[PDB]
Amino acid sequence: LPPGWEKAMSRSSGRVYYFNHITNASQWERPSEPARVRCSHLLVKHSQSRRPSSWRQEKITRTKEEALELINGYIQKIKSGEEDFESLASQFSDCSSAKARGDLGAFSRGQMQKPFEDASFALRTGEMSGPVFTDSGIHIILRTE
Ligand SMILES: COc1ccccc1-c1ccc(C(=O)O)o1
Repeated sequence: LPPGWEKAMSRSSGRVYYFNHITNASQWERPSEPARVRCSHLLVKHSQSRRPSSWRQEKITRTKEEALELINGYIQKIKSGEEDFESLASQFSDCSSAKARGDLGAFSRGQMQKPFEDASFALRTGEMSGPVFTDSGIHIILRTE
């Protein structure tokens, strides 16, 4: 299995699934290192965020647990097809890259907080992460290239 992926048992179904410990992705199908990748993201900040402020809200007061909740709702809607990533990111991301549908352009290793970098480099093109925690808050990452 590609970097970070492991077999687990579903504790509802007892069906086998795969989870990734670097990106926090999880899925039923069996899964499948570039100099540069391109990613978008949807950030949800909380009161223990490095900077508890964003373009959406001068004072961010939601708890880390409430942030994780919002993130999990957005992941549910994205995975169900009910909203797309770009649209939730534009409305809801606490990063001002919300204005570009969450797009950050291409970067290589060396540039981002590590947990974000590692998640982005472990994603496959097209692939979306689970909740990824950094000092800025809780990220959903989409690898676009
Ligand atoms: C693309 O943005 C990030 C990637 C990794 C770690 C943090 C960030 C980020 C974007 C905006 C902010 C912040 O307001 O702290 O933090």
